[PDB]
Amino acid sequence: KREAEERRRFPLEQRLKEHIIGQESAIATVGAAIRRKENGWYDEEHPLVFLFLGSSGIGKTELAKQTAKYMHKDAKKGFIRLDMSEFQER
Amino acid sequence: KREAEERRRFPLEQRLKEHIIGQESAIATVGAAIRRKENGWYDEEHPLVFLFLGSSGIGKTELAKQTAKYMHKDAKKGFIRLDMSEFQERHEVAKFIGSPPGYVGHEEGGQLTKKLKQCPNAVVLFDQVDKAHPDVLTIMLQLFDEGRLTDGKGKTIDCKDAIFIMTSNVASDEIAQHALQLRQEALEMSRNRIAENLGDVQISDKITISKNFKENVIRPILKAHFRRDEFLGRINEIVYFLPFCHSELIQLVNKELNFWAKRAKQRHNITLLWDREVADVLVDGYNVHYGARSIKHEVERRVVNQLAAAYEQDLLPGGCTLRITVEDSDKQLPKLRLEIIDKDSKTRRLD
Amino acid sequence: EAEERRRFPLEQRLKEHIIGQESAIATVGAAIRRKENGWYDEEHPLVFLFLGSSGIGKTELAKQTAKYMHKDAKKGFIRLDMSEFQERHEVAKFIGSPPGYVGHEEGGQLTKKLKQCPNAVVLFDQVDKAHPDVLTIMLQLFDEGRLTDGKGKTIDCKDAIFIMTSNVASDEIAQHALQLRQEALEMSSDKITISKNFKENVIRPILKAHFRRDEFLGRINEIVYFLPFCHSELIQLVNKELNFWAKRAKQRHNITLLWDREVADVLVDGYNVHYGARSIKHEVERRVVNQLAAAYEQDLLPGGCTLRITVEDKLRLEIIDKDSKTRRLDIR
Amino acid sequence: KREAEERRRFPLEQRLKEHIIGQESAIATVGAAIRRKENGWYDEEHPLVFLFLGSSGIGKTELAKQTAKYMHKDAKKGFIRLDMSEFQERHEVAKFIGSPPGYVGHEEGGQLTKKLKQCPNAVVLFDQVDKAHPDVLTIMLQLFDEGRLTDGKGKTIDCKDAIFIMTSNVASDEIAQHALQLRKITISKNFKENVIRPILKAHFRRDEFLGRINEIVYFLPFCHSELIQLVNKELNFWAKRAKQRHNITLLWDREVADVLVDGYNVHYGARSIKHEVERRVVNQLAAAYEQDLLPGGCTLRITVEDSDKQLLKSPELPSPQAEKRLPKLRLEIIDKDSKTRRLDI
Ligand SMILES: Nc1ncnc2c1ncn2[C@@H]1O[C@H](COP(=O)(O)OP(=O)(O)OP(=O)(O)O)[C@@H](O)[C@H]1O
Ligand SMILES: Nc1ncnc2c1ncn2[C@@H]1O[C@H](COP(=O)(O)OP(=O)(O)OP(=O)(O)O)[C@@H](O)[C@H]1O
Ligand SMILES: Nc1ncnc2c1ncn2[C@@H]1O[C@H](COP(=O)(O)OP(=O)(O)OP(=O)(O)O)[C@@H](O)[C@H]1O
Ligand SMILES: [Mg+2]
Ligand SMILES: [Mg+2]
Ligand SMILES: [Mg+2]
Repeated sequence: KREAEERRRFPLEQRLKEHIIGQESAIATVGAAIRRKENGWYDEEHPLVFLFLGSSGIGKTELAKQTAKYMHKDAKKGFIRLDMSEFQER
Repeated sequence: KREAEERRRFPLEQRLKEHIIGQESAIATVGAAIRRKENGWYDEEHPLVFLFLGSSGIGKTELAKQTAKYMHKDAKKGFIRLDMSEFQERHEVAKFIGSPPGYVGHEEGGQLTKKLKQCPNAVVLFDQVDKAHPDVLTIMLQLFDEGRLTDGKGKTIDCKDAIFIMTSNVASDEIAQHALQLRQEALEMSRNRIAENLGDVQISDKITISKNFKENVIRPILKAHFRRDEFLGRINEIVYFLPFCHSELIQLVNKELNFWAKRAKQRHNITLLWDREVADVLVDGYNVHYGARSIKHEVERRVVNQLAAAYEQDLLPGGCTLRITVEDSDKQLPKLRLEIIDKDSKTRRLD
Repeated sequence: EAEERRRFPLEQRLKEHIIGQESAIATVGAAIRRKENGWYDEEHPLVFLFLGSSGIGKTELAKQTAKYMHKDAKKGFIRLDMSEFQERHEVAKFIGSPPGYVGHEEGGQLTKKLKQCPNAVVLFDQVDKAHPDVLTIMLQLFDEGRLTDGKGKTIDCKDAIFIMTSNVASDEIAQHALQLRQEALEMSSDKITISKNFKENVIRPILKAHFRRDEFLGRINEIVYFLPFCHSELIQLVNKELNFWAKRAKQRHNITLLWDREVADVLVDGYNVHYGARSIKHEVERRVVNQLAAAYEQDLLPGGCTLRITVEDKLRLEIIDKDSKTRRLDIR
Repeated sequence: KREAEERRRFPLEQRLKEHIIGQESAIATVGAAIRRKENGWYDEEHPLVFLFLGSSGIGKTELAKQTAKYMHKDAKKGFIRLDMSEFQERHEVAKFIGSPPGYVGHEEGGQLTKKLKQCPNAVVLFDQVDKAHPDVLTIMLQLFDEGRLTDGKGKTIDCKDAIFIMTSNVASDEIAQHALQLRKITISKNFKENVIRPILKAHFRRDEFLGRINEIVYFLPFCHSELIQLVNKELNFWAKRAKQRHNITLLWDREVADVLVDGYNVHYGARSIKHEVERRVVNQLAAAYEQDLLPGGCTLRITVEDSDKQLLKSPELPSPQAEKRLPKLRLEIIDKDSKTRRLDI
């Protein structure tokens, strides 16, 4: 019951702005969609599917890592990273 | 007898229509085939098999799911969902049937074999059947033709009265393009008939694909993709899924907003209302290359983010009434705003 | 004897000897209290299935329970390890050999142990590792408490208590507790509760994918879950291990040991989520006690002295004299 | 003459219905075969064979025990129970016959041989016959070839007047959903022919063994009204135990029976409903006595906690991360002033 009050105290838009500066539209979009998920006002029958198009080394992996760190205390188990460059063949 | 009276009263076609919208020819074809099977005289020597052709957003898999909801009360047991996406190689056919003697997993058997062994009358759905390897369709040949499947242990399973549904998405661009061309030609003809004062004939809203199109362009595309004419020959019904109309788009957005309002009323007891310009704006956020999924992921970026972002500010009490309106500053161009209506018909804007 | 059980309920003894698991201890205590009141069905023994991760305390809970019911564990505690019973023929270690064969006169091991004490608590430890056929052997032992030996003899154990510890559905409940670690700790008494529909909608597919028999799971009376350790439970575990070592030192050579509130944080920092209480146990055993043994060989610890564990501004052992002067110990 | 008079007065089906409920087709079938036995109009050269099939906790082995109790007053002497679970290997067949003359323990003989020598008319229950090796049952039909088994010492035993009941759990699934799809409700003959027969012939691997069986008996899982009747019978049993041990009278509502039938699993059988009765009613029912909150002669009623009633009356679909709380049964001492006194420990 205290989780909504904690997020009212420190929203993830401020946490992500502290971690990553710039691209506040991306921060606002991911924060709004995550807020819909974690509030419960979200269709559970489909997962939350983000696509990020960016330049090389702009902080997208850092953004997803900080999102997973905010969502889960353990980022070793609560976060999965996969490199699609290795998976060329079927 | 009582099941016959239930079928005569409420067929599956009304269940499909109240569950999913549009697709009247598709619902007619599938319900007709179920009508032939359930009437107690269908040929048990061959099972019913369907191939669905349509674009990305149109619910072919949703239609199959509601068909299996009709056919069996247990969706988890009587309905076997099976994705063809992970059957991308020839050795993936092992997962279809099992393993030969002397190999690992031979004692476990195969997945579709034992799942058809548990119930023979199952609705078996193959999602993305065009995206599997053709040598996996090769084993689907003798499954569809006579209803017999051979296990890895020598067991033969009769799926003789089963129903097989395949969902594929090849030739979707050509189907959508020709449907758009037919609809614009019919709209030009109907507008010319309106301007020439012909309104005494009931212009029914049903535009159908000819047999000549079905043989001339769709058939060589299917023959080039599936590369076996016997696989297309075993399929009993080929069912097409036409792209959504404008009134179908309106019906879809009201169905989704009614789902949201029903969820709010049965979870937090909040009533919400929409206007005609709001619905027109929500139809305007549609992508032609997709379908209902485009609406299903733009409503939350247009509407439900403003509902959820208002919800941590404690601005939505119990039993309150909300109305969504097009923005008066953005009526010229395009955003939506919540507006809580009090008992004295006064309106409050949510910041 | 109601006065003795009112003086010492088993929940007090269990919390005295094992920490955490406020729901599992209460569940086994309620079942044992139902046995103690004399209103259990006398035809059916008690069967428990423990679901918990590594190093949580299931085997220790069974050992402490059987220490309560029977004073001697050599007679009243029968523990069989299912790590032997990986094959189909290992069944013949329960019952005797068929007549005319090798070891037929040796008899059944479980029948002999149940004949020595029919009231004895039986622990089927690590029933994950058993063959599925051994499960069907002890099917009748859970159904009626009656087992037939190889000589035609038949033993009755209707009054006995059957405990099984398992590892099969240990991940998922932990994952469930993961959201509870983000809910019950953020609910701030406060408790960690496993939902009632979980045991029938998700756990039963793992139990059916592993044990494969409906009758085996139907014969088990109670399914007892074990939850992963929280932060305060890890604090209490660190203080319990340090108090065990301090009590051992005071019993052995009268050596007083002190740790502040700040010391336990760097010991909780040495913890694996995949491991359990044994990780904290041997981390305490390695980081602290090795310096104590090295000082005890070097005659640097006379009896009656007071020692303090201090975090570096390493866990340094500092002698505290009566004049409040810290003295570092130089260990070679 | 007295036996025919008591068979006319109290046939065994009424005693069965007093002891076990439901399964009236199975009760009628086994009872009719026993009526064929007890009037003397039965062929002695083929002793009566029952093959009981059902799910777990559906009513098989307790029915076999009640048949043993009806025929034999001394069940420990005149009723032989063999668990086919131990006979998972071929060499466990040596348990049946005893040793050859000289090998380790030879004069002991088979346990079946001695137990049928002591009573040739004893009812014999091979229970969980599906747990046995396929080799073992290929000995077993010789015990139905002429009703004779030969010991290693040559001590042949004649058991013409025996009743051979084998319980199993083969092919119980589609039998259970076939009984579910029909909601007297009995199994059809077509389902007995084209479903369970090839599975039985393939599992036993010797179809002459299926030739040896006189009657295949099919059990069906529980409907709602008989599940409530199980709740009433179990609370009657526990209240009767409280009367003959401490003089405690219990009262339970129809909402109480609805709550206890809400906690039921189909696959686990009546053992699941028995465990949830024991974990909820008996638990606080004895926790009150641990504090001596129930004096002798007191009268109690069972109520439900008020929170979960409004959840039960509204059947809404829950989320996979939702937590469903069980309705909690509370004890109330019902006073003579038409007043209730709750118990909170
Ligand atoms: N006509 C419709 N009426 C109602 N809902 C629909 C309709 N079309 C699509 N939907 C919704 O959008 C979803 C899209 O369909 P679904 O994901 O089941 O399969 P599909 O679109 O046939 O698949 P694919 O990606 O292979 O083309 C449905 O689950 C449903 O919620
Ligand atoms: N809750 C606990 N409180 C205190 N000490 C504990 C607790 N759990 C475990 N320990 C300690 O750690 C040891 C490890 O436990 P034990 O050997 O009984 O197996 P377990 O935790 O049940 O796991 P496994 O399934 O691997 O047997 C115990 O002997 C005990 O010393
Ligand atoms: N006819 C019945 N109706 C309801 N419950 C029953 C019935 N017979 C038995 N039970 C319950 O099920 C338990 C098991 O019964 P029993 O040992 O005779 O075997 P079963 O139910 O026929 O099947 P299984 O051998 O597969 O366990 C009994 O202890 C009793 O609680
Ligand atoms: Mg789909
Ligand atoms: Mg332990
Ligand atoms: Mg049985």
